[PDB]
Amino acid sequence: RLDELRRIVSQLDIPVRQVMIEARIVEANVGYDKSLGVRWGGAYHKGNW
Amino acid sequence: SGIGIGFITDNIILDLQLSAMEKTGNGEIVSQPKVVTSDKETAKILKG
Repeated sequence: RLDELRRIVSQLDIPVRQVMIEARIVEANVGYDKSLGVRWGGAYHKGNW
Repeated sequence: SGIGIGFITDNIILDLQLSAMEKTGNGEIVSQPKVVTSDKETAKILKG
C-alpha cells in the first residue's frame, strides 16, 4: 500500500500548468453627420421661409 | 417654416398668410451582437 500510495504521490505532485490569457477589446466608431439649413428671409414684402 | 403674406392697409387692412411645413425623416438602426457559446451552456453579451 505504501508503494502504491507513493506512485499516486508521484502522479499528484505534478506542476500546475499556467497559461497566459490575452483577451483584447477593439472598439471602432465612425461617424459622418451633415446638416444643411437653407434660409430665405425678407421682411420688406413679408416673405420669409 | 413656410409663410406667404399678402397685405393691404391703405384702402382696407387685409393680411392673408399661408403657413406650411413639410417634414420627412428616415431613420435606420442596425445593431448586431454575435456570441460564441458552448453547447447547452448559457452565454451573454451586454452593451449599454
